[PDB]
Amino acid sequence: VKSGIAVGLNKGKKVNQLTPAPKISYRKGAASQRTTFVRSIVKEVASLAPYERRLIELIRNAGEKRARKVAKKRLGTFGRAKAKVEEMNEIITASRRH
Amino acid sequence: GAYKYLEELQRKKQSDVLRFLQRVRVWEYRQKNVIHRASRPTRPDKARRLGYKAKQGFVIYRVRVRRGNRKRPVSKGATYGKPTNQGVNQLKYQRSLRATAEERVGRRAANLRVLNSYWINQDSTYKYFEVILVDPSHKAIRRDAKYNWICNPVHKHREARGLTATGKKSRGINKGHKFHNTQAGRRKTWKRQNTLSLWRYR
Amino acid sequence: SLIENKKAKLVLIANDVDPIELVIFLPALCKKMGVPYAIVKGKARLGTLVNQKTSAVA
Amino acid sequence: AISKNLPILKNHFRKHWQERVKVHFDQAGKKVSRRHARASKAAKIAPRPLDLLRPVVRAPTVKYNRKVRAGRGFTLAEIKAAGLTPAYARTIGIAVDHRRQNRNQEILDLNIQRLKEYQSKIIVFPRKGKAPEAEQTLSAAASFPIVQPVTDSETRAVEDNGESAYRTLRLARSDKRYKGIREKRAKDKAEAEAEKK
Amino acid sequence: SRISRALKQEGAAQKTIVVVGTVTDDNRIFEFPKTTVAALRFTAGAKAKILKAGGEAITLD
Amino acid sequence: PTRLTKTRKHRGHVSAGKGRVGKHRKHPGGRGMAGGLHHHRTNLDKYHPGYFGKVGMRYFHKQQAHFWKPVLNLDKLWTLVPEEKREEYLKSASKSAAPVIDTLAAGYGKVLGKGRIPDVPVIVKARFVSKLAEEKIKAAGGVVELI
Repeated sequence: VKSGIAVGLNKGKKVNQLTPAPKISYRKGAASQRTTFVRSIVKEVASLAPYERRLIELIRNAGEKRARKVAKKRLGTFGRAKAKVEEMNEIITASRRH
Repeated sequence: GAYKYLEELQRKKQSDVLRFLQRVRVWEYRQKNVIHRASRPTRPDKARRLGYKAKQGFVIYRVRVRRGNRKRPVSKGATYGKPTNQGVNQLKYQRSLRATAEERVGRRAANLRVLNSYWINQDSTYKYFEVILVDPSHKAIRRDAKYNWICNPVHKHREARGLTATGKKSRGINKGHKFHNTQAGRRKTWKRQNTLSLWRYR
Repeated sequence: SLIENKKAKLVLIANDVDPIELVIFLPALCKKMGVPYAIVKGKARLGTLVNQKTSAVA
Repeated sequence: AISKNLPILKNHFRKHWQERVKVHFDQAGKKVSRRHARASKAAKIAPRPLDLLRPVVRAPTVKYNRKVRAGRGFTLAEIKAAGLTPAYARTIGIAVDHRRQNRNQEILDLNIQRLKEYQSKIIVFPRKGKAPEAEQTLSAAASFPIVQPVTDSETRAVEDNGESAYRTLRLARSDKRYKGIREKRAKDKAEAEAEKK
Repeated sequence: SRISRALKQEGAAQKTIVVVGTVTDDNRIFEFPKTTVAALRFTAGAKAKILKAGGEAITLD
Repeated sequence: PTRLTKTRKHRGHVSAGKGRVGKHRKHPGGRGMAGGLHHHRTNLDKYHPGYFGKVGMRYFHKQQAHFWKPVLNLDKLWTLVPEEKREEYLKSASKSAAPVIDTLAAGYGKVLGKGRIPDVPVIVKARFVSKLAEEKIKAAGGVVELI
């Protein structure tokens, strides 16, 4: 929404805004039956990576803070260490736990 | 669909199975020639994404390149000149290793036309590249319009000019704000913007 | 794909495939989708039953 | 080097510029070759115009938003509403531009009418046989110019309700700064700690 | 505009304003009074802006 | 014109008007702004100041459009009203029928109050205003609409 002036938070000119339909591309981050399933096959082959194994053994020990601080190094961004250490937890708790 | 597995398998590269199949293969190629003909592409997916087809005229050539930096040749380190350019050692040939592989097989297989290439393996000494090549002389290509383009004379040594994929990255040719200083072409934009342009009426 | 759709009653898999990865999964796949498979000798042999040189699967 | 109260000229001729000097003597004779090649199009093309019909679009930015302008092409919204396909729009010389999207009903109407006036004013030659020509108009932009829209009232009512534009703009500015601190000052004091209380 | 000021001087509202230079149009003023003005050159703005009032654009001859 | 240039007139005279002690050597003061801090500081401490060092913050990728806002003075203001249709308005708008001035469309941002408009009301439309500019329009009779 637009505040109807040059300066402000919402800013600027008032219009009949809506709507552009969501272009097909935008999507992508639907996993979709195929990719998940194939990935779920290729999770049962061929084990974890050697840092991912270092991860869940390190997660069972002093397992957070230390894990993300390692996975930031053995990945790149801290932003992806979130994803991976979070992913590890789900590989810990799904298979081994329960 | 076999490919989406292989596609999404290969990405697991420190995987127990791949690391085995890596170490075993990096032997096969270490013992073979430096530029030897692969009977069929050992990442058939990777291949066929990069315009490989299993039909006559298409080829795959493996090739090996030495890893590591370029040594500035200069006798004895005697660069001669402004200490800026005394740098001999930590010096990094701007075309990739991928490309150099594509290039080396290009000159070997002069009749072939590189189309793309893709990484296979590496080690200490070497990176390994499977290079896909195509025969514009050969007819299966020249007729069928999907490939036929590659037979034109403006694709003679695409690898050398940097019209390969690696080439275009290494030339620094994306769209956007992060690639001004090369976009049309590095030496082009320069030679456009390092020109005095004078009209009739000034 | 035929295995992916549960339609295969039985699959056979050549144990010699140079890009070994071409096949590796099929066991894991046939397991997941409840197909009985049997890794059998010769991509050569499957070729003859199906009139190709090789065949990798059948 | 240097001199009397004389301004600091920054000139760029320390490189070998005199190699890369380009003087457009051509200019005048290039024009000819453009006029001549535009004509050679027009004969080659024959009845059609040289230009595809292009849409109206509001330029970007603060500096230019007030202006309207001719964009690339027409969108798969504006065409679909005007009652044809992008595939076919191209055959009749309407510039389709897939990658533009449509967040303003008062621009679309500008376009949709523009397409409706185009599809009107043109005739299509049947593919089968007869081609009854009515000369060529060389440009679409000639026959379909980008006349700027209407925010108009010559005389109009005046209503001094004591808002104070300065005070409004000033305030609006204020709020935009202090939203961020004030929304954190909600989490402090009035929430979290008061929620604990 | 300036010309106008030089008229609004005391005991000079009817004097003939001799400029020797251009007389340029000025749209900051509005009510430019009815007057004679000799100038070397007027602009088509200022010649009209004088003549609209009932004034007289003259030249130095 | 070469005839008219002064070098023709010098012909004969030995030194081309460059003197004989001082010679006219090539770059006897360095080049193009050199010795700014050294042997030209004299000239750079008259005639320039400010000419070394870096006052003020940076702006990476300063696009010259967020910094648009071209001013319009209230004196000028009326010029944006059409030439023919002006005679009429400036002598009687009389409220509720005032000639709207879209300064934006006329290519201006801030209306910004230098001169002194007449008592005729206006209805200005503009992206910004000076406090005073408004004050001068309100007291005249019109208003500033924002946009």
